Amino acid sequence: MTNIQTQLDNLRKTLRQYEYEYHVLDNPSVPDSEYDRLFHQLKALELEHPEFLTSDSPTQRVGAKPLSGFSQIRHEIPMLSLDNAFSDAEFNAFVKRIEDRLILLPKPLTFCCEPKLDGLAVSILYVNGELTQAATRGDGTTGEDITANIRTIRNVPLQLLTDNPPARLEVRGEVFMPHAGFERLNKYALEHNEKTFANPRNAAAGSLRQLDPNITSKRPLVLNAYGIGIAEGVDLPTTHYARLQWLKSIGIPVNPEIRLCNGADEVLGFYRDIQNKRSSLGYDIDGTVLKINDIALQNELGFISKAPRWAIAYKFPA
Amino acid sequence: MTNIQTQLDNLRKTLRQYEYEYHVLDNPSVPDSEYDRLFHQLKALELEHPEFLTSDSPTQRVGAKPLSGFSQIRHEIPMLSLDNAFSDAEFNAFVKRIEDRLILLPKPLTFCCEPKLDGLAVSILYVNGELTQAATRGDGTTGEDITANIRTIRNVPLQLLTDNPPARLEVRGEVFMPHAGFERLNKYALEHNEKTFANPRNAAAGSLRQLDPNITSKRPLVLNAYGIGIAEGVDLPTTHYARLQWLKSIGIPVNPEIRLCNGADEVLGFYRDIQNKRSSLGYDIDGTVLKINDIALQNELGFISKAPRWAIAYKFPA
Ligand SMILES: Cc1ccc(Cn2cc(C(N)=O)ccc2=O)c(C)c1
Ligand SMILES: Cc1ccc(Cn2cc(C(N)=O)ccc2=O)c(C)c1
Ligand SMILES: O=C(O)c1ccc2cccc(O)c2n1
Ligand SMILES: O=C(O)c1ccc2cccc(O)c2n1
Repeated sequence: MTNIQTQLDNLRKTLRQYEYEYHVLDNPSVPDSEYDRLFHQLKALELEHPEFLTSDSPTQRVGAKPLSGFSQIRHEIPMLSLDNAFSDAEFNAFVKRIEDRLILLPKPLTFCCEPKLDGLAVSILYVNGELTQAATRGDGTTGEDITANIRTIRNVPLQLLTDNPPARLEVRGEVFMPHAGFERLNKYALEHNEKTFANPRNAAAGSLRQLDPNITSKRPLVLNAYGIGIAEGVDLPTTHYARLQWLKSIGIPVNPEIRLCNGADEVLGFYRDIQNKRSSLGYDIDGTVLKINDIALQNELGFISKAPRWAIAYKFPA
Repeated sequence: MTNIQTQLDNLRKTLRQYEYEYHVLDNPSVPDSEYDRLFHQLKALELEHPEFLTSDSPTQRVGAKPLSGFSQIRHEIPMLSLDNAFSDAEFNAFVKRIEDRLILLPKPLTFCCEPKLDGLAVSILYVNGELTQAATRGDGTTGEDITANIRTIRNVPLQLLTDNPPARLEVRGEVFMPHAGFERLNKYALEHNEKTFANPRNAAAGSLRQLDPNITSKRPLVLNAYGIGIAEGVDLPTTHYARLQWLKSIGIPVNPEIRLCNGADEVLGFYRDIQNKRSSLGYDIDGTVLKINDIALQNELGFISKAPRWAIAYKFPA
């Protein structure tokens, strides 16, 4: 044991907890200045005692050397797309089809509802709580390794906040740029005679394809987690909402507008609520994502492979 | 000009036409014996004058040498899967969803309805009317080259029956084994102390994975064409039924139980009709395939990529 190793451990623990409170809870317990006091105290100590420098320390987000080219990653579990709807009648027809397709339709039929963000789909791997890899969705089967870029995102934890993390946990989410950050960036680009971005989605997409992590770090990107891929060494909750609440309780940023709605008319109320809140969110959204909440019902319903919307095979009963 | 070249041309033309009448029209104009008289007259002449032997002649279906291994083919256009339904209520919900998803719902809403065969999905390429390649569906993106096996199928034309064939035409269909053929095969297998097949689908699947075309030829396989992939140098009809009628008019076998039905209640009548005819078809079917008939409406509706059935993105209108 040494005093300096204990001082580093305590600084890192404290700093990870303040990041959680600021980014995930939106209720920091100390001012920004106090966080910064400790952050550069940790950075200086680590540089004066490099023997105790760790790769997942809060001061190690930015890789000092720009990359040459992104490697390709094949997803262990593929990243699927979502079916879409454009009207209440269409959504009602979607629910009516699930209602008769299910063996036993429960009363109520609960949905986990969230805003649909206008961002870049990513997959982030934590091995025994530590961030080791991150990838773009790409075509859903193969993507680009953007680990160094993802590590610069301030609300992305380099270490899960739990003493017993899963053996492996793959978090899926969307990287986006909030309005305030997007406006700030364009004022900086114009003030420094550089090109501007047409919209927040283009700015986020451009920031994630930078080969220099130092540029990505200056871009105000935010992750919002909406799913889980691989999950080894853990008993995931049996509802989709409980799984998102579990991600949040271990340090992962999740959207705070997520709700549970019983039946189509409540789900339609949420859609109109979110539609009315658009002017006040501070980030771009394209719609709402409505999912069956009960996990056993999702498994029972399953997936639809790449198929035309204009054909259907009405099979005979045995 | 030579007498023997004219005699070969006339024999081939005649034999291709009798094959069309026997296999596609199910109305042969001559007895089986007359067809055979000409078939082995052509075979003998070709062997006595090998200078005039053509690769697409009716006597050239079976490659004399067994293959070593099937090469892999990547489909230019991917082979999609079908969404499925299991009840009238579910089918009605599927139509109601298309009804509101369409910009302009016509009156009537016509469907091209067919039996769903229990067979092996294949893709067959004709280049300037001649059969050059055939492939298994495989995963929908890549399959196995089964050209030599497909060439042995009696109802598959080696040459399209048209003086102006498309530059390239890819026919999509299912290879199956009718009941009478399946029963015959198992009596032969049992009489020759060999293994039997559990059902016609397993027998068809086993026959198409034979590396020896000589074995496939002894297996009574039938093609039924249900679609078109590549179609260059042709103006395909603007309805799905007209496209199937066009395939049939150029020599391609198409199922004769295909009908047009206006609206869901007529489509449901077809399903019950086919369900009642099952006992009398002479081949296995699993259900019915119901497609929007108008091609512009199919294009408007489009496809659904690999997605969960339990989620939907209700997007906001602009
Ligand atoms: C100078 C400075 C320091 C920190 C921050 C924001 N912030 C604050 C905390 C905090 N309050 O616990 C935690 C993490 C974080 O990133 C800004 C914008 C500027
Ligand atoms: C001996 C023999 C010859 C032909 C056939 C069947 N068949 C008949 C014709 C025909 N009638 O024009 C055309 C093609 C064909 O394959 C069988 C089963 C047996
Ligand atoms: O497979 C999924 O659950 C899935 C796939 C794609 C998505 C895109 C946006 C939001 C989601 O919840 C998504 N969820
Ligand atoms: O993409 C298609 O049209 C398609 C795809 C797969 C099929 C399987 C059986 C019958 C069909 O008409 C099929 N059609």
